[PDB]
Order: sequence, then structure tokens, then C-alpha cells
Amino acid sequence: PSPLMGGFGLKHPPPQILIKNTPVPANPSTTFSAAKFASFITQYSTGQVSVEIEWELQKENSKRWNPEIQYTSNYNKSINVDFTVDTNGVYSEPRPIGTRYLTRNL
Amino acid sequence: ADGVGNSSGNWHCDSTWMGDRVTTTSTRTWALPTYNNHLYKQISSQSGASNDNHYFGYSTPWGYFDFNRFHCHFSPRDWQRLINNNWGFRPKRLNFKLFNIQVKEVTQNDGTTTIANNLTSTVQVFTDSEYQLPYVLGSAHQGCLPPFPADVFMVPQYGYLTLNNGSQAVGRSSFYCLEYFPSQMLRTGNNFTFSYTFEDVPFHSSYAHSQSLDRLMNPLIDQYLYYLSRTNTPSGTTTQSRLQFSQAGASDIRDQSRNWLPGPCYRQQRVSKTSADNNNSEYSWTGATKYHLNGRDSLVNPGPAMASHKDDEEKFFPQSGVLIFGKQGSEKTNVDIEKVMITDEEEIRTTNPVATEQYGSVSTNLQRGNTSRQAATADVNTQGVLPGMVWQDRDVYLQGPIWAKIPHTDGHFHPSPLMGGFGLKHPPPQILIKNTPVPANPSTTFSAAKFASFITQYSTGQVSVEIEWELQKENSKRWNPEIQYTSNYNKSINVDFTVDTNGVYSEPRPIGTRYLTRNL
Amino acid sequence: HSQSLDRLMNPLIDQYLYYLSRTNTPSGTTTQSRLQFSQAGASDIRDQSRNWLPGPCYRQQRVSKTSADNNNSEYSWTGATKYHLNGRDSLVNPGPAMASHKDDEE
Repeated sequence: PSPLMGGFGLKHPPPQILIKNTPVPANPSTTFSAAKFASFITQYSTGQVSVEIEWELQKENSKRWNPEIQYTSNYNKSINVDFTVDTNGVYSEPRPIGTRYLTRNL
Repeated sequence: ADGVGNSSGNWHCDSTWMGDRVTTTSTRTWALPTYNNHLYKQISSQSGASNDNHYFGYSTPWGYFDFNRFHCHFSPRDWQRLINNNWGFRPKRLNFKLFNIQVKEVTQNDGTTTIANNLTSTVQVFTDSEYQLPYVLGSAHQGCLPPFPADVFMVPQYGYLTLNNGSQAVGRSSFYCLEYFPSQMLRTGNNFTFSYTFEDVPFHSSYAHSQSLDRLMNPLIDQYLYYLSRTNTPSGTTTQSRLQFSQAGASDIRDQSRNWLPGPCYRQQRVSKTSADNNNSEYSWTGATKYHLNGRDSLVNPGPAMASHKDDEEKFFPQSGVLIFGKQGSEKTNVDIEKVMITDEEEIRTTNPVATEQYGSVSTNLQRGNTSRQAATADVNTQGVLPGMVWQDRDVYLQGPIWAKIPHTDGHFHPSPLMGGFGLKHPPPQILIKNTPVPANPSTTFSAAKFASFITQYSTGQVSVEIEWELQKENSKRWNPEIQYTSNYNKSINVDFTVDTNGVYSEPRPIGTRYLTRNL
Repeated sequence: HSQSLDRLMNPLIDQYLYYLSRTNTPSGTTTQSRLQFSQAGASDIRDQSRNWLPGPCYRQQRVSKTSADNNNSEYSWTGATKYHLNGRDSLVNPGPAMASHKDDEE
């Protein structure tokens, strides 16, 4: 049960966190009406969210002699630096980065 | 308690099943306007009304919180879990909470409606735990907690009726000022709570009898008792009077001696769901079943618990003998039959007489031979309680009421509410809530006239009701499977007891509780 | 009691229960059978669904304190309310507790 899109299969994954604004009714009628409220004060919410994850690492213990392939930035000059913002302050991710750079014997 | 910006409560809407108990908790968002412009107004029936419709009373600026319906606490899945597995249930205790109270000030300048917070205004809340106010709960009134937890509801206005001689009052009529009660004042950040314990009440009969009251015998063995089976014998070419007696068995099972009688009856007119089958006349009142009190006729609705119909007559129902619930979007006046859902009380026909038929027959004269007088009988359209009588109460429904207050009277017989539910001498107290009037700008010169100008404002908040119910577990020993409530597997445009594409919650049909079976 | 058994409701709020209010509708220039249902409020307060019933009754003949208003006959026993026991009639006096008269009939 490893996900086909990639990742860790969890029988009990991190739970869904559901958030919504409590409806605030607008001005009601002075006469009682059994119809459910359909007029509300327009509102939204803003705030900060923090996620902290602890990860366990499996340290490489290779005994190969020659150097390995490593992910690296390209030294040549460029208009924009990779994984930074441009003159519009727009953050971009130039390429997908996997994890399989070190080598291990079968 | 929590000033401005600190929540005074949380959303608790759920149910916990633990053995012989189920605790249902519900939270709703309510809106409370200003009623009567902070005034108490004497109200009465309009001039020209009939004597039966005459009334006198008072309208108060207060509202009240009503949760006297099962849908306010049980989800449809909760109801199905309750009725398919339990032979009975009853309420045990409840907890009530008001929290997250916001007072909003409304202003209107040059055609613009502006709403702003009022952090210093209060709302007055008190519970009538001494039952000193007229108990208007238990009259099947609108304004309850909506069945769907996501719906926002308006708090109904409180009002009561007192003695009236026509549209006028009498000296015995009582007036009640709700500000003469101690109430708790709540700003934004204050919360209200109280706990109530239900008195001991019988378990609701959430079962249908698998035996009939007239079929309680052993069909294999004859009785040792005799009954008069014949009154004459062939004599010559004519007849001669001669009494004969037989022991009753299976072939003459109707003549068997019995120990019990069917419950009391108050006959109702029979109406058919097929329109053409009904009489082409206006008989909703002339043919109605009524009781006479102080010169005024009141409709008997639904009246004593009686079976809606006999075998293979499901299209027939008593004229005012069953609860009729409105479908979603149904109007108030003269809606068609397809706009309403008519309940059925056929599960109690084992012990209760059919509503539209007579209780039985009694003798009216004294038969005698040779002048001769033949024996005569009459239908018993109304039957009071007799010794040895057994009956079942009216069923409760998901949309139906839960309880009612037993009137404070010297005598009463079987104080189960006729609309269905639990009769309580001390029911859950009325919870009265109103916005504290905030005077507008006063005159710089003193005026003894009472204030008539106020700042327009309403309040909104959350209400929580938690009820603990005791369960009577089914202990049946029948072999074949039982009837259970179930959803229909076939495909449909909409799922039952859900929202539609407009997000409108609807309850497609009334659900009773009598699906399991128990022997008589 | 300062309340009547048929006036125990809230006159401001309609009931959610329905009652059969009409049994026919105008059809063409004649009438056609058609059942209709309404929710009871203050205007049709007599049709409201109720939980209780008035106490038991054993009807008595009505006599007036104004002599001329009474029938000119001897009806103290023929019109009397009686119970039959072992072949003898006994007067029911005062009998089950019932109101002497309705409004404005002292």
C-alpha cells in the first residue's frame, strides 16, 4: 500500500483539519418567521497556520570509491536565480527535484 | 467572563451510545430580534370571530428556546439506530447552554442599513424552574431548533392566553410581567447554563405487538367454559325457543371467553387519501369530532390513541385522529394532500379500536317470548375506560414532540400527551431570552413620560442542548427476521434526509418507532 | 385556574402540525371533493392540536333561578339524572364534578 502517486501509505494519516466561519445572521424581522435564516453578514477570516514535522533520517553508509551524483545549482550566470523570486517577486520552482542521487548496491 | 475576543463556548453536536444510554448533543445558531418594541401588548380575538375562536391574552417582548421535537436532538441515522434495536426509551437529564452572544446594533440612514457590534449591550436570560408562567411549550408550535445542525433559526416570541369572556377578560384573568423574575444579564463574553433532571416516566413503547388482543388463546385446545351458541331449535315445521351452549375452540374462535378488552374510543370520521372517494361537501367541522368546554367547541386532534385503519385500508385515516406533518416548503393555509405527510397508527390496532369504527355493540332492550320482543343492539361510538381495558399510547415521531406538561389539576387519568410523548409534572423549564432595551438619545430636559425611542438592535449566538436517554434493550426470542426501518437502495435524484442542489434540508417521510415486535 | 384547557397555546406562533381544514373546492360552477390542510394559529384557534381533554361528564337537566323560564310541568324526577342499581333508581346528586353554567349564564 504505497501510494501510486508517490509517498507514504498511512492507515491513519494526518487527520483532516476543517475550518469555517460561524454564520452571523443579519438584521432579523421583528415578527417571528419559521423560515430558516437566509440573510447573513458578509465576512471572512485571516490568520496564521503553523506545521512542524519531525523526520527520521537513514544515514548513507556507502563504501564506493569514486564520487557520487549530487543535486547542485548551475554555476553559470543567469538572469534569475533558481528557486527565488523574479523582479515581480513571483516565486517559481524551475524543475522537479527527486531524491534518488546517492547510490546503494542491490 | 470572556470580555471581547474570547470565546465562551464550543460547538458540541454529536451522540454517544454507551450500553443502555445514548447522549445526544446539539448546537445551533440563533437570532433574537426585538419583539413588540420592548413592550407588553394586550392581545385578543378579532371582533366578529366565532365563539369557538375567541381568546384573550398578552404578548410579551421576550423570546423562548424550544427544543421539544426529536429532530432537534436525533439525526435520522440516530433515529434509525434507536428504533431498530430498542424496545423503549425515555429521557433522563438535560444540559443547556447559551454562549458566544453578540449584540448587533442596526441603524438606517438615507436608505442604508448598517450593522455594527454593540459590546456593552446585554441579553436577559432566565429559566422558569418554578413553573410560575403559562407553559406554552408542548403545544406543537413552530420555532424549534432546526433538524439540520447547519441551519440558523429565529427565536420565537413568547405569548400566553388567559381567561376570556368572548374577546374581553374577566376578573380571574392573570397578567404576568417577565421582568418581575430574576434574570441573568449577559454581555459579549458571558455564557448561561443550567441542568435539569427528568422525573421518572414510563419507557415509550417503541414496538408493535405481534399478537392481537382477540387472538391470545391456544388454537389447539378447547376452552372448558361454555357460551350460549344457539337460541332455538327446529320444532315440527316451525321453530321453538331452546337455549344451547358450546365450548369455544378454533372454529368459533370469536366466541371464546377473554380476560381483557380493547382500549377506549372516541369515534372519528373516516376520510380517504383518494379524493374522489370523499363526500362532495364541506364537512371539516360539521363532521368533525369535538369536545364542548364552557360553551365553545374545540377540535379533538389527534385525540385518544386509536388505530388509523383496519387491515387492507391504508388509504383511510381519521379526519382529525392522526398527526399531519408538512413537507418542506409547505404553506400554512389549505395545502393539498400531496403537500403533507399523514402518519399511521396501525401498529396499535392489536389492542386499540380503529378510530373510524365503533368500539362494539351493547344490548338496548330485554328480549322476551310470547307480545314478543326481539333482542336489539346499538353501536358504541364512544367508550370510556372499563376495568380490564388495555391499550397502547400514540407513537412518537422524529418530527414529533417529545414531552408536554401535565396540567395542574386535582385528577387526571393516564397523563400521556395525546399528541404523543412523555407526560411530565415538572417538564423542562421554559427558557426566556430578550434583548435589554437601550434608550436612544434623551432630551436634555426632564420628562416623566416613559421612554419610547430605543436603539434598534438584535442578538445572535449559539445554543447547546444535551439530553441523556435511557434505553430498554430488545430481548426477543422470535426466530424469523423483524421489520426494520431502512433506506431504499434504488437510485434517486436526491438522497433522503439530505440537502438538495439548493442546500435545503428536507425530511421526506415521518419515521415512527414501532418496528420491533413483542408478545402481548 | 386562570387558564382554560382549550387556551393553553402560544397565540403568536403557528403550530407545525396540520389539520384537515377543507373538504372540497369550487370546480366549474359546481363543487369537487378535494382535501386541504392548514396549520392552526390564533385565527383558527379552535382547530389546534392539543394534548389533553376535559374531564368526564354525566349530563344534568338545566333549571333556571328565574321561575318563568322553566317548563310548566313536574319534571323533578322524569327529567332527573339517575343511576340504576338492583332495580331501583337513585337520584344522582350532586354527581360528578361539573361546571354549573357557561359564561354569562349564572
